[PDB]
Amino acid sequence: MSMATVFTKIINRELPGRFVYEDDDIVAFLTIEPMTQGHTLVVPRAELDNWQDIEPAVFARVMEVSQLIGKAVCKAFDTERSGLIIAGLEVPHLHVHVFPARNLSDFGFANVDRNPSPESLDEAQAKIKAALADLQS
Amino acid sequence: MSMATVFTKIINRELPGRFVYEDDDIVAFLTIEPMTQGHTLVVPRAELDNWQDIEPAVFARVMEVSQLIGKAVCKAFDTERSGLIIAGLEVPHLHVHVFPARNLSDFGFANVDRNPSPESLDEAQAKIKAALADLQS
Repeated sequence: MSMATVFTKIINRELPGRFVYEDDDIVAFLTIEPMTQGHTLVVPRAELDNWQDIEPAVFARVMEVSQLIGKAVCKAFDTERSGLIIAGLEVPHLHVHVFPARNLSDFGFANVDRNPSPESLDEAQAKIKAALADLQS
Repeated sequence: MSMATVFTKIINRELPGRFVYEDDDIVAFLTIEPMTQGHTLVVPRAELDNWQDIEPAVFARVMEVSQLIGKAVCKAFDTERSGLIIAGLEVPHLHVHVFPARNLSDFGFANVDRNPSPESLDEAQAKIKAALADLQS
């Protein structure tokens, strides 16, 4: 089960995922390898890749939803700042990493939690959904 | 000298900087602590911070220039992918990190080039500016 395989099964709902947001064009769900608790992936529903080469308006939409998720994770986990990363070296489907940021070491793929507890993910999901409801009202 | 002080000196041309792009609203220049050669900072001229709170249209403009820079560093350094990071924990002025990316270990702050050679900066500036000329034609 490579990361790309699990990722595609989540977006296709063949494997369970912890979603926090969905649009006609964009979904967002918790990663199972979080850099910090609340680490969310913002994902176009269509298969896209190579962020810098994507149509500007399409990328703008993804980054705008990413802003909403960034506000939500800051509110949910009481942080002043949210980190944002685009890498794409593990999964060739565009996805924006958005997470509460506290330490410079939070930005780094080597330090991810490869085995987050189920309650920690449940709580991240519930807190982000609660913050989004506040922000979208 | 703090990273914030050095950043403000570079943007105000009080330290020599390797600028690669400017328009009426945004500049881009090589960081002097690069994660990889060609690591560029995309920066609004206005005093803005906290990417997730920026007016959506203003952020979209920063993101569009970030895409242009991402195209340019991939071409200039012959890498398939560009990394993109927004952190903000060291400098409280919005700036987007855009850099050619070959390995997950490139991402983050554990191993930056803290005194890069002038030759490496000059060559990166040259190659990025040459790539930009074709891209925006």
